[PDB]
Amino acid sequence: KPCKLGDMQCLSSATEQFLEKTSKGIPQYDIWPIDPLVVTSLDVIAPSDAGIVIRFKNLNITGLKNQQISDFQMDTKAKTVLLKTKADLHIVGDIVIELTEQSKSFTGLYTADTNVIGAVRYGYNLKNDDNGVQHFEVQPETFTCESIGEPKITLSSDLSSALEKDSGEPLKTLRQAAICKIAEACYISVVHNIRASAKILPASSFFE
Ligand SMILES: [Zn+2]
Ligand SMILES: [Zn+2]
Ligand SMILES: [Zn+2]
Ligand SMILES: [Zn+2]
Repeated sequence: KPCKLGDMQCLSSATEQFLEKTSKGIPQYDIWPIDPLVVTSLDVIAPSDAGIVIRFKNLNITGLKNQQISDFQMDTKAKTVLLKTKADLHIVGDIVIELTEQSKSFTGLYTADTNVIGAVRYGYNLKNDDNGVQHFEVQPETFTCESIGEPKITLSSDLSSALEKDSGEPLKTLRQAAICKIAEACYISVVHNIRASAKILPASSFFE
C-alpha cells in the first residue's frame, strides 16, 4: 500500500513492515536474509592500539526483523534520505583476538546482546525501466553508529580462561568499536534490501 508524499510516519512502518516480511530472504528479488544475518568475517582494529586486531568469523545475528525505524526524513530537492533505527541484536560468532606485536592470538566464541542506535544516509535518483517506468535508485549510503547502549558480552570460558592465564579502555573503546563495526555490516545489509525493493517496484508504488 502506498504512502502520501511527506508523511514520514507512514514510511517507517512500511519499511519496518517490509523488513520484517522479507527479512528471511527472497532470492529471486535479490532480497537478502537479514534475520538471522550471517557475516562470513569482519575484522576490527583496537582504536587504542592498531597492533591489536579482533577477527570475527561466522557472525550469526538475530534481531533485525524487529528493529524500529524511529525517524525518517526524505528531502525532495536534495533527494536524500536520513533514517534512524534501533535494534536489539543477539550476536554469536567465532573470535580471534590477535596480539600482532606479541606474535600471539587467543581463540573462542563471542556473544553480544546489545541495543544499537544508528543512522543511514543516502541520496537517490529517479530512473527508467526498459519500458520507461520510473524507479527510485538508492545510492551508496553511510552508516553512523550513534550508540550501543550497554552491551552484554560473553567469551567462551576456554578463551576467557586463556586470557586470564596470560595477563595474570582500550577495553571500553575496543568493545564499542567491535559492536559498531558489526552494526555497520548489519546495515550495509538492511540498505541492500531497501535498495533492492526499489528495483522491484515502480516509484509510483511507494507514494499515492
Ligand atoms: Zn544484491
Ligand atoms: Zn516502530
Ligand atoms: Zn536483548
Ligand atoms: Zn520496472
